[PDB]
Amino acid sequence: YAFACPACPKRFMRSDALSKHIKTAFIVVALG
Repeated sequence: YAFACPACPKRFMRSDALSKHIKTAFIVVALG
């Protein structure tokens, strides 16, 4: 399927290790 199989691959974590804080500067929509 395509709605849980992935979720958090080893490729996304890359664009995720700089899009949960650098995309802002706080704790509300940064981390998650």
